[PDB]
Parts: sequence; structure tokens; C-alpha cells
Amino acid sequence: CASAPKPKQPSDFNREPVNKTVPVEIQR
Amino acid sequence: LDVPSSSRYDHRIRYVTYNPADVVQVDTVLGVATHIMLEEGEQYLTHAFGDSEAYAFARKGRHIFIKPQAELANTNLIVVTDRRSYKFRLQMRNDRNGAMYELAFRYPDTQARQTREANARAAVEAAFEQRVGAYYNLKYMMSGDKDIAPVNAWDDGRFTYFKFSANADLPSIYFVDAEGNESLVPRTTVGSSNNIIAVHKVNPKWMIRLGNRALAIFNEAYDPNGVPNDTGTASPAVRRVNKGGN
Amino acid sequence: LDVPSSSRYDHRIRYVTYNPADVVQVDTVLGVATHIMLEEGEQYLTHAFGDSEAYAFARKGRHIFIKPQAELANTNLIVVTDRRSYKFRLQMRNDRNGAMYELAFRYPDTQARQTREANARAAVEAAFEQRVGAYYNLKYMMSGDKDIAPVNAWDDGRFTYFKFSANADLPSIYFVDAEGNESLVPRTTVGSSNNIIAVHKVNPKWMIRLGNRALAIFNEAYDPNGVPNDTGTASPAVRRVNKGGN
Amino acid sequence: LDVPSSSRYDHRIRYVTYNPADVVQVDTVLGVATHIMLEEGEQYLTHAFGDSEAYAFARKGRHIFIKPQAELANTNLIVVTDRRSYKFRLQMRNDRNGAMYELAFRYPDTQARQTREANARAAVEAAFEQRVGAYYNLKYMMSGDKDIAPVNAWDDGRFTYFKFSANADLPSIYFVDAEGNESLVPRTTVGSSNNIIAVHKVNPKWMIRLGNRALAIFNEAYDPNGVPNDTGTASPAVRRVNKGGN
Amino acid sequence: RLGNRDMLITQGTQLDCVLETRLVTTQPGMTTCHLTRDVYSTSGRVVLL
Amino acid sequence: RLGNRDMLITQGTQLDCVLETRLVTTQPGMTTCHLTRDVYSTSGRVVLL
Repeated sequence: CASAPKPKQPSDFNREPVNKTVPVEIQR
Repeated sequence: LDVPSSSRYDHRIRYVTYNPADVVQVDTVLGVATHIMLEEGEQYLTHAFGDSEAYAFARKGRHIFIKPQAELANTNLIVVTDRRSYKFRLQMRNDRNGAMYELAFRYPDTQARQTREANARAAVEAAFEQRVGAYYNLKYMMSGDKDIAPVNAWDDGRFTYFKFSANADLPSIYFVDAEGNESLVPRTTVGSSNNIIAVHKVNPKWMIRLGNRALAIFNEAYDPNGVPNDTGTASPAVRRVNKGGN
Repeated sequence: LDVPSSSRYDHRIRYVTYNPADVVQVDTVLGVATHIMLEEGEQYLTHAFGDSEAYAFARKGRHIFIKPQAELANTNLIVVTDRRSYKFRLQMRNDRNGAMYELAFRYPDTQARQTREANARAAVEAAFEQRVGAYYNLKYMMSGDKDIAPVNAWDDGRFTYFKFSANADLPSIYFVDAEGNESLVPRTTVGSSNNIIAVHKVNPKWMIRLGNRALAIFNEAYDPNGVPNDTGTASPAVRRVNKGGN
Repeated sequence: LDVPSSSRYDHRIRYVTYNPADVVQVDTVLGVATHIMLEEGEQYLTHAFGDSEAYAFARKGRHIFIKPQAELANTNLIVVTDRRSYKFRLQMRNDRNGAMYELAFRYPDTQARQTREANARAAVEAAFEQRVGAYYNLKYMMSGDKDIAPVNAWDDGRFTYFKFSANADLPSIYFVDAEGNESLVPRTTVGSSNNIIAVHKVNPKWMIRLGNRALAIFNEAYDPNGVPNDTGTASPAVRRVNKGGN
Repeated sequence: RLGNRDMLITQGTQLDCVLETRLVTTQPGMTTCHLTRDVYSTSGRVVLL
Repeated sequence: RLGNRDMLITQGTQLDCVLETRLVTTQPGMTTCHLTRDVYSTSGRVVLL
């Protein structure tokens, strides 16, 4: 009558590119 | 027959250049203690005299003490250790002059070995850091609890790097399958200030969790092809050879 | 041969500086015990005489006593320790004058190292104190029970500080997550009167408790970026290096 | 009689090549101890003098120490070891000139046998890798969860291979019967980069499984005849012989 | 008195780490977590962990 | 301090392998799995297994 609760599932609406800027460790 | 080179302060202390193909001459005067210093880490096996009663022998570890105790002592010593075997040609000095108090060995063989292998790590480290001929892909989406977002994410075709601001709490990463099942992935931490976490896989999905907060990462250009790890090292420049033999 | 330099108080009391490549001229007269101090904390391994029956040798840790006990004693003495190897030229003085009551070694290397380490320590202390390269943020408001409110609060982008007056009990400090669940962060007390509580994070919110009274703190210039810790210390003026090596 | 030739630096250190068909000449003078070095890892059994009293023999490991104690020391040394036996002609020299401080052997037998074994192993490996007279089948087919499918599959007539993209996980491969049951099959991973998995049966049907996802591999040209494996190994150009006899 | 307050973590210094592995208590096994934040010394000047 | 972080694996390095032998727990038996992902050393530079 009960199961292990699943961990929070993230929503999939607010989609953004992760890299706003080129990362400096790319030597860029 | 190398005669050891006199120390500039006093000739009674002499340095000599070691050689496995030459025997060093030892000048001993009546009633002085001859000091032999072995290089660090020599495991002493045994020695041999030309006359066990001619010279007095005392040893503990890498220190050898020689002293003539019988008149007219013209013999030789063969001392053997795990690495090498030192050879000496003892002449008893008849005038109690030109005494030599201590002998020290210079080992060009050990210098040559260690300098070579020092250059070995030099080349290894240079090849590791140089990382030229590698491409970077940056197309990554994101969704979920934005507060724990990584400031940047990218992949090199072998790994995937996530970075966080200096005030950002380092989260956990879980590798996501096609069906939505989470599973572990080994993470290594690199970077100047431990702000780079690198996961050891490239996957068209990733998920980041901390507390009761979550976040998903999409690889918009997951390349299943990749580059084969032709050398078993993170670089394409470090060959990996089988030492153990057998 | 290093002839020791006599003290200005008496010529029987003399000093000599160590040198790896030279011996020491020891002119003992009969009926006197020659006093030696080795340097602090050095461990004896072995010694060696030319005529063990010429002199008498007493060792108590770093103490050495030698005296001639046989007429016409002209030999050499070598006492070896972990850090170095010592050299002496034992020569008995026939007129029973100008004896060497004691010898004291001066070491360039260890004295310098002790001086160098104190130099580095002082530099580190001054670098920590000067506290240059600091940016301070003050946009902090509070809400709740004013009884245990700090009289001042700010952060430097690496640590968050709080100040309480001398008449208030120091309350606890709690890091509040995004959701609203408290948790622990380390706190270090600093300040002239131990009236400064400094916590090791920068957070938009903070919680303050004592008894059944509670208080909130809000950061309005919470900079997610912060400053990277390229050095691994509290300040950008102190490097932290791996002395373990190995 | 073999007489050793001295080293260029010292006439006392002489190098000589071992031979079982002749006996080493050793020219010993009075007052020297000769150092003899056996081959590394050689196991000494026993020895023999003409006069056990004439020379002293102290031995530890692979090192042999000799010195004459009586005049006219003219006898033989026959020391036996597991791999061979060494033979010497100890001849006393009355002029006490031209010493023999040591003697080191340059073995032709051990390296000569090693080169042959390395040559045989090289021929064996060349026979395996050359892999000629091989026909290839490529008509392979799939259906199912394509996401973990191999990039390529083929059979040589004996073994079935699957190559996977270097970014993909290595899946588990199972055997499929004509009925629909599943059976474990032995797999060996070959290739430069461990991206080629080899199973040891040519079969009409295959199932590949991972996690909750499955893929069935279909052979469209299963040839029941195959090629007989009459040489007892994967190669057609290598046999397997029963060396144990009996 | 403590020896070197700049290289020491004393008893009662709470570390905050994130639990990497899901924990089920039916069978005895081991777990793994990663520190989320640097931890300083008691004197609070050096990052040790 | 670990000796050579380029050639070593420590506690907690979670491996991952696909299970081959369908497990049934009535009688004690044995199990077999094949590693799927190349595992790197702690330095993250060399493929060990």
C-alpha cells in the first residue's frame, strides 16, 4: 500500500543553453 | 687505479668518481681510522680482505671503517652490496704522511639513470597538459532548479566538464540512461579552485541533484561516434605499456 | 685542518664552525677531559679512534668527553651521526698547556634554515594580517526577534561575518537552503573581544536562534560568482603547497 | 685454457666468456681475494678443490670468494650449479704481481637460448596475426532497441564479432536457440581499443541485452557447414601438440 | 594548548557533504558522499579539505 | 599522501558492469559481470581496467 517515494523529478519547461559565455578553460 | 681527489680544505678527505671497471687505490697510514661512506640505500652483503688480521673492520649500514692493525699491510678489499661491488687496492703508507681520513664516492650511473627518468616525467607531464588536437563541444541545454546550475558545461569527446561559481555548492551528478533510470558515474575533480568536476562519460543526458532540488542537462549534439581511446590514457599522446611482463 | 677560534674570555675555551670537507685539530694535554657538544637533537651512530686505548670516550646523548690515557697519542677521531659525519685530528700536547677544555660547533646550514623558516613565518603572518584585496558587502536586512540581532553584519565574498555587543549572549548561526530547511555551517570566533562570529559561506539567507526566539538575515547583494580561491587559503596572498611530496 | 682479458682501465679486472668445453685460467697472487660473480638467479649446488685448505671459499648467493693460505697453491676449482658448472685452474703466482681482483662471465649460452625462444614465439605470433585464408560474412540484421546496437558485426566463419562505438557502453551478448531460450556464451574482447567483442559461435540468431533494453541480431546467411577446426586452435596455421606424452 | 591551530580540525567541526549513493538498509554495505564546500582549519585560514 | 595518484584506485570509485548470470538465490552460486565503461585512475588520466 506504500512504495519508496521517488526523488524529485525536474520540470522540462525552462530550457536554456548552459554556456552563456565561452569557458576560459577552453583557452577562449 | 683512481686516486681519490683531495678535498680543497684538506687533502685528508678525498672524493673519487666511482666506476665498475676500475679499482680505487687506498692510502692508509699507521694508526688512523679510515672512513668509508656508502651512498644512501646500499644494502651491505659481505666483504673480503687480503688479510683478515691486517686491517680492522667495523660496519653498521652504509658506513664502513677501515684500520690497519698489522705492520706491512698490502692487501685488497672486495665489498659487495645489492646494487654494486666496490674494489680497493690497499697500500700501507710507511711514513705516516699523506693520510686519507675518509673516502666518498660519486656515482655517475645513478645520476644518468635519474636524470633520464626525470626527463621521462617531464615528457609525460608535457604530453598530458599540452592536450592539443582535441575538440570541444558546447551545445548544452538545461532545465529544473536553476539555483544549482553549473556556470558552464562542455565535453572533449572523452569526458564532460561541469564548472560552478566559487560560491556554488558542489552538487552530485547522476548518469541518465535512455529510459530515465539514474545510475552512478565516476567523477574526478580538477581545476584551479576545485570548481571543475569532470565525469568520465559522454551521454546525451545528465541529471544534477542536491537536497530536494534537481536539474537536467541535455547534450544537443551527442556524438555516439567519438574517438577510440587508442592508448588507454586521457591523452592521445601517452602510450600505456605493460610493465609486469611475466 | 680547522683550528678553533678561542673565546675572548679564555683561550682554553674555543669555538669552531662545521664544514663537511675539513677536519678539526684537537690539541689535548694530559690530565684534562676535552668537552664536546654536538648540536641539539642529533643522533649518534658510531665513532672510531686510531688508538681506542689512547683516549677515553664518554657519550651521553649529545655530550662527548675525550681524554688521552696513553702517552704519545696522535690519532684521528670520527664520530658519525644521522645528519652528518665529523672529523678530528687527535694530537697530544706535550707541555700540558693551552688545553681545549670544550669545543662548540657553529652550523651555517641549520642556523640559516632556522633563520629562513622564521622569515617565511613572519611573511605569512604579515600577509594574513594586511588583508588587502578585500571587497565588502553590506546590503543585509533582518527580520524577527530583535533581541539577539547582531549590531553589524557583512561579508567579504569569501567569509560572512557577524558582530554582537558585549552584553548579548552569542547565538547560533544557521545556513538556510533554497527550500527553507536549516543546516550546519562551521563558525569561527574572531575579533578583539571575541564578539565576531564568522561563518564560512556566502548565502542569500541566514537564520539566527537562541532559545525560542529566532531571527532571519537577508543578503541583497548576494553575488553568485564570488571570487575563485586559486590559493586554497583564507586570503589571496598565501600559497598552500603540498610539502608531503612523495 | 681460457685466459681472461683485463679491463682497459685496470689490469686487475678481467672479463671472460664462459664455455663448457674449456676451463678458465685464474692467476692468483698472495694477498688478494678474488671476486667471482655467477649468472643472475643461478643456483649453486657444491664445489671442489684440489686442496680444501689451500683456498678459502666463502659463498653467499651468487658470489664466490677465494684466497690462497698455503704456498704452491696449484689445484682446481669445480663448482656445480643447477644450470651449469664452472671450472677454474687456480695457479699460484710467486711474484705477487698482476692480481686477479675479480672475474665476470659473459654467458653466450643463456642469451643464445633466449634468442631462439623469442624467435619461436615471434613465429607463433606472426602465424596468429597473419590470418590468411579467411572468408568474411557481413549479411547481418537487427531489430529492437537500436540505441545500444553495435556499429558493425561480422563473422570469419568461426567467430562472430561486434564492434561498438567508443562512446557506447559494452553490452552483454547471449546465445539464442531455434526455440527461443537463452544461453550464456564465452566472449573475448579483441581489437586495438577494446571496442570489438568476440563471441565463440557462429549462429543464426543473437540477443544483445543491457539494462531494460534488448536488441536481437539476425544472421541472414548462417552456413551450417562452416570450416573444420582440425588444428585445435583459432589459426589454420598453428597446431596444438600433446607434449605431455604418456 | 593545541599545537598548530592553522593546520588542525578539532572535534565537533561539522562537514557538509552530499550523499552520492542511494542508501537501502536491508543489507550491510558502504556509502559514498562528496564534500560540497571547502572546510577550513579551526583558526579559519587554510583550506585543508 | 597517496604514492602515485596516476596508477591507483581508492575506496568509493563506483564501477559499472552488466550482469551476465541470471541470479537466483535458492542455492549458493557464483556470478559474473562485464565492465561496460572504461575506468580511469583517481588522477583521471589513465585507463586501468
